[PDB]
Amino acid sequence: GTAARAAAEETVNDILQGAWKARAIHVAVELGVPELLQEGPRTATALAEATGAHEQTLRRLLRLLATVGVFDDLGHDDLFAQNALSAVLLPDPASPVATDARFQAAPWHWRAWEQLTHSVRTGEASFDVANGTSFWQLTHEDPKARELFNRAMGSVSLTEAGQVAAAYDFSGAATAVDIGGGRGSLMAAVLDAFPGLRGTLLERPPVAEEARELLTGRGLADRCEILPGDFFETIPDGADVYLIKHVLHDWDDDDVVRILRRIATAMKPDSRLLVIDNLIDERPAASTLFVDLLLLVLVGGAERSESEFAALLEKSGLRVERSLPCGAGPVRIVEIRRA
Amino acid sequence: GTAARAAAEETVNDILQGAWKARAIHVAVELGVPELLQEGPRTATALAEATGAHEQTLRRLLRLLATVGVFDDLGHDDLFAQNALSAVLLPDPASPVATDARFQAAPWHWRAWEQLTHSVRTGEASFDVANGTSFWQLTHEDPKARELFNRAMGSVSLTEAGQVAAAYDFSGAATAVDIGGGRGSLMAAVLDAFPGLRGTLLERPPVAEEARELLTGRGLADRCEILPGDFFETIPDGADVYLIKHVLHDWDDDDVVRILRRIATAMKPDSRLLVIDNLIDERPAASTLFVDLLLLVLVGGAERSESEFAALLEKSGLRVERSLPCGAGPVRIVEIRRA
Amino acid sequence: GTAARAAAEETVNDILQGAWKARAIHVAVELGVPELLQEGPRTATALAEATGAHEQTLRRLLRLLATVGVFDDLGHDDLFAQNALSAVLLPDPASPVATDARFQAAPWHWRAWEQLTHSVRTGEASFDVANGTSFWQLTHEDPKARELFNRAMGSVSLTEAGQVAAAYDFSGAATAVDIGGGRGSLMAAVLDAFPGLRGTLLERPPVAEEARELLTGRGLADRCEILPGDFFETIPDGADVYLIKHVLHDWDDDDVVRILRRIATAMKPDSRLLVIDNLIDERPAASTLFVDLLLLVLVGGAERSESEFAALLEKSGLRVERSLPCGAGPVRIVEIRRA
Amino acid sequence: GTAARAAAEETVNDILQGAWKARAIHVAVELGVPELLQEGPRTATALAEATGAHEQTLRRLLRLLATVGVFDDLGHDDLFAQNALSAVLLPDPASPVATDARFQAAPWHWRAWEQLTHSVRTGEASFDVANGTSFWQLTHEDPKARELFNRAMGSVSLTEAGQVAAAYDFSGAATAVDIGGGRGSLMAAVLDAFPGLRGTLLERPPVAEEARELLTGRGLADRCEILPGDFFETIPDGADVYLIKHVLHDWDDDDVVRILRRIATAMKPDSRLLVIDNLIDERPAASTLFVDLLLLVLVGGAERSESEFAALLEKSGLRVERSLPCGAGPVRIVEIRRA
Ligand SMILES: Nc1ncnc2c1ncn2[C@@H]1O[C@H](CSCC[C@H](N)C(=O)O)[C@@H](O)[C@H]1O
Ligand SMILES: Nc1ncnc2c1ncn2[C@@H]1O[C@H](CSCC[C@H](N)C(=O)O)[C@@H](O)[C@H]1O
Ligand SMILES: Nc1ncnc2c1ncn2[C@@H]1O[C@H](CSCC[C@H](N)C(=O)O)[C@@H](O)[C@H]1O
Ligand SMILES: Nc1ncnc2c1ncn2[C@@H]1O[C@H](CSCC[C@H](N)C(=O)O)[C@@H](O)[C@H]1O
Ligand SMILES: [Ca+2]
Ligand SMILES: [Ca+2]
Ligand SMILES: [Ca+2]
Ligand SMILES: [Ca+2]
Repeated sequence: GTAARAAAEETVNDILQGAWKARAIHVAVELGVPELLQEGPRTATALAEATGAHEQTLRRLLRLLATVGVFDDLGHDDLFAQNALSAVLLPDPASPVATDARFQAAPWHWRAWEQLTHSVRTGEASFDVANGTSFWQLTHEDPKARELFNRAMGSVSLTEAGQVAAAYDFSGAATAVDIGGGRGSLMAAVLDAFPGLRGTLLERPPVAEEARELLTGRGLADRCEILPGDFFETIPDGADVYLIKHVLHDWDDDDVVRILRRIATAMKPDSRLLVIDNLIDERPAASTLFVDLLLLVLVGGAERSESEFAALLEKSGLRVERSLPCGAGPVRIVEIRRA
Repeated sequence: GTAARAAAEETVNDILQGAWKARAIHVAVELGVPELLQEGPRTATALAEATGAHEQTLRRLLRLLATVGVFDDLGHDDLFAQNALSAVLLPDPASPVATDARFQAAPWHWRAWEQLTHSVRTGEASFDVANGTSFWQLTHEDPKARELFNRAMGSVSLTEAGQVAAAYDFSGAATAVDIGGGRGSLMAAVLDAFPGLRGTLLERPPVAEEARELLTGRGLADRCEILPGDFFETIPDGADVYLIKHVLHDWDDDDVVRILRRIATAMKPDSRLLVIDNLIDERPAASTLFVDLLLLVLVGGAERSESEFAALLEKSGLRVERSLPCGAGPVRIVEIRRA
Repeated sequence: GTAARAAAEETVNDILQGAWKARAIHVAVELGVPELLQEGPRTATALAEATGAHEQTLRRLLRLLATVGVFDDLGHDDLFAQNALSAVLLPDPASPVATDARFQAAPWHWRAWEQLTHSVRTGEASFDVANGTSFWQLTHEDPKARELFNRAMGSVSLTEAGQVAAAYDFSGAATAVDIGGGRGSLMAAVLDAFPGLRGTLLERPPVAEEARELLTGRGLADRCEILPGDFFETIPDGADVYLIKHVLHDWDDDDVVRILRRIATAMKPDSRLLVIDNLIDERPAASTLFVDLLLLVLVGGAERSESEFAALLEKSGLRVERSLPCGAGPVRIVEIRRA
Repeated sequence: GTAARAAAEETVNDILQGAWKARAIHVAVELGVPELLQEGPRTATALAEATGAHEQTLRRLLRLLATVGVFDDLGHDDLFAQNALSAVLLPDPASPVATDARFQAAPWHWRAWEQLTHSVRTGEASFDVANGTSFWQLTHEDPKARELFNRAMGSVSLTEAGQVAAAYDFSGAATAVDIGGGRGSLMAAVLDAFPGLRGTLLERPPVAEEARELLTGRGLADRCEILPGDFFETIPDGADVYLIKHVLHDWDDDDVVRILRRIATAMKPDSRLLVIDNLIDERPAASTLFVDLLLLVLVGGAERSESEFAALLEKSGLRVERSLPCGAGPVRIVEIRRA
């Protein structure tokens, strides 16, 4: 009765305090604490001097983090040490969690969440009202913002890329086009896995240059054309396979139909389109739904079920051939042809 | 091996997503969803209309919350129901979690956390740099912020008031003064329990009048004077007992000493001071340390151990006599005499 | 005859070119190439940009290393990949070979070998002639040089430490002294394994502070005295056990006797000295003789046999009681008493 | 995996110790050990006295060298003996390996390698940075250095001279000019095989005189003019055939173009230029690339493919007429005419 109510109150309070737990991690990565603990334990004093932090306050922060499992408090000599949890925060372009922590550390990321109520009232991004500009405009104009986002997306993509290349038989295709392909890890993985294939990566001009760097340094520049462009205006015509991964979930129904219709126009009767995205099924995991809420906040996007995609595909002159599993999580490969 | 790293990564990712879980609760309380579920389940459609939310977006929010245990998703007819965790969020001035959730929903609250890095770099409140005004100034100028705060503090105080009145033998005291006594629940509980006692409450003018309401409404108006204003001016000489609850932890060391020295000069030789606040001991709970960090963010304050308070008292002409338990959290009553 | 001579000439020419093969590895490791290849093959161009190398020249270097089995030259698209031998060079504080390669990369290390002829003509170290200063003096003044030495030594001494602690029973000793104990890895392992024991670490002042940091971090600061000093002047008096590991092989016969004689006079009749070092016989492995030659080059030292040590100990008024195995290597423990 | 990693580590360590193995050979030839073992086995004691070495240390060196196959350690009575590998180290102006070993023994040769990293960072020779002077300048000013170099070059040249003379038809020519012809073995071999031919040898002054001695001794003094000169300045014009062997690989692209323009200017329209050098083709031998790296370290040069030479020749008004094999190895004769 009373004890049950008190337990519920404590459970909910832990949820509220969870916001501060996350922010403490953001500050630890922003300051570079985990990187400073790779060669044994260090004192709060020493960590404060190296990071430019206020000593007493960094000590409070580190005590708190250790209390919730991040870093170990050695309990003597003012020492703190790396542990299993703090270790996953080490900067690494291949780590989703490490890149995401640094992405989320940005004030404009946190501020979009400040205005979550706006998104819940509109179905639109809160990013604009919070930050005075859109997520796409910020990442277009601001190289630091672009870098934080592209790293966080890029780490996720590196993992998925190998999975896609292993889950779909591209052996029949001579040409592939990756629409909004980010830094190009998906195209790189598929090209590596299918030596006869050639590709084109289409991206926003600044991002396209980053993809050029990744693809060139991996020895793939002579097999992949880089196309700076806008997928609302341009889709290269007549390729065997088109790929679009974690793009459509950024866009509302109208904008998805715009994209799909332009893709449909570019497709040959024998062409295939692979929509590669998070699919909502009957019992989505909490994590899948958290990412759905992030899409809402940043760009007014949303995850969709296969039937929701199928409806939009129909309005675009396309139809689902089949859907294939792709590694762990909600990601699926939806193979699509012209109707 | 790599199975351990995977678990470490999921654990940290859950921490990051916890910020969003907190914000979803903030939005649910801002919109007033819990109070609409008191007469049986309701559809997301009806809840959205009642609250001014976008139907599909509120549905997403509620779906997410239910997957993490807050509200029940019935799984048919768009229905959601109250559950043990959501019931905790019902508007009720006696509920610490409900009032705190609604306080945290305010954009200036979340925005203080946006600039946590500033606090870690400086030892000073991030609230001021985030919001362009101090917490105290904001609660002076904006009656909505004032109300959110006074409710959040008043709910906690309601629980504490009876515990204090029962832990400390006030018999033999003729006069008591509560310094910054909020809405007066502490003063009310002590007066109830000790009919001989006459009281004086000091507070900023707006909440002083709120205290007058509470005390009057409880038939104690004749036994307690209300002195609105800065307590530095209003602190009466010659009272038998002075009380100060959840005030000193709002202030840095030097400001605490300023307050203590001011109280000392007002105390008769046989008077007692009760500092009632959260004490850090050798085994502080995570939730205790989270509140310490919140104090830094909002007002530049901090929680202290007994010996830390003892050092400040000894800069102020005061001495610890006894330290009494109060409830089952970190609250203690520190009984103090003039040196 | 003609063919056999040609084969002999090729074998010797391969030996000569082997010097350049070594240096090429030194440069690859100094530049950090192997680290850059952990995520798959990359172009010489991209590797050059990332390392600050001249593109054409790094390509030459990698192409050459690949022809002798270090890294793989993919033979297309300017790509190079990690292979079994290059992976050995990854920066790992636990790797003897990787840390040694970085140590040998130093110009002052290579320069000592420049004057090998001097050592063969005189029996003295070539390091001093070539570098204009001794190895000890350089590592005392140059913290960057000392750090390279530290990492190379540490990679092994950390494993040796646990081995000694498990191989000799210190259960009966109250006090131990590690003479020239490095950063204190040995002392730490022994103190961990023998809770009743107290220690003293004697080291050159700069190193003593390094040991302080290590032992403090291991929670042993209360159980081990740090003594900055010079073992040619000072040996702490009256300890139960003295340890001297990989020190004596740094010194010529007359210096060994000087050290041993100060140890003898500090010893109680029941004290024991443990000399822990490579004990050779009259037909060692090539690698062991290579290390003996390095001792000559760097510090004018040499590996010795038990008999040679015994001879020197007897000259110092010390007596070998017996010797013991530890580490399944050339490394043994010689247990010694006052004669 | 466990065994494989240890195998790799040992292999890499062996590569590292290979530098010391090479230096040990350098010392043995510098001291003149091999020439003392041609009349039977000798003790280290006798070898040390004969060579001015420290007895104990030479014994260390010889025992080490024998364990890796150079000299035989008889394993009794302190005796050592010549073996197949040490025999090729005997002083012989006609032996490439013996003369190269003694050239490499020089401290300034080894020191160029000390600064390999500089070359890899800049594309420039490390010799100058390491030795405070250029290779050409040192060999101009230091008669000992000049002799070591000229002997090492001259032994290789003796082996090649007969090959060139027998691989190209000099019948139609009346005059020949060897540009940077070293000690004249090439010119000598060509004059021998072609009685009607008259030669001019262009070399640095000190070198020119050594050429004079060789050609005089061969009875060709009246058939070959000796021309002290600088091929950046002076090329005798009007000769039928110009020869340039192992010179162009000493120079960078711009400097090769300078030399080529000089030669082009000097050639008659029906003249031929023979560039005789190591050619890089598909899948070059390791030893070929080792020499390429040595060129960089010593003089800032490089080995080239025929296509690379063709590019430079084209920039210089010259054209490849045909390429001919020359002996066994990477050496080829590139026959060239005016464009
Ligand atoms: N109008 C437009 N034209 C082309 N690309 C666009 C675009 N608007 C957004 N994008 C790109 O859409 C991408 C969505 S993030 C997904 C990136 C990549 N396919 C991956 O899976 O990792 C971003 O890289 C962004 O640059
Ligand atoms: N200068 C000042 N004079 C009077 N009151 C002040 C003050 N500065 C802050 N306060 C009051 O200090 C309080 C801190 S919150 C604690 C309130 C109350 N003692 C309780 O335990 O519930 C606020 O109500 C605020 O109004
Ligand atoms: N005169 C002197 N007095 C004290 N220590 C000295 C010294 N000269 C050299 N040393 C120390 O002798 C050590 C040799 S290396 C061996 C270190 C350690 N015992 C281990 O086994 O890893 C170095 O740490 C160096 O600092
Ligand atoms: N500026 C210059 N003028 C003339 N000769 C030069 C020169 N710079 C270097 N050399 C010569 O170029 C030669 C390169 S070594 C090759 C020598 C000879 N052709 C052979 O094959 O054996 C050296 O003998 C050196 O003396
Ligand atoms: Ca070979
Ligand atoms: Ca290719
Ligand atoms: Ca000596
Ligand atoms: Ca042996």
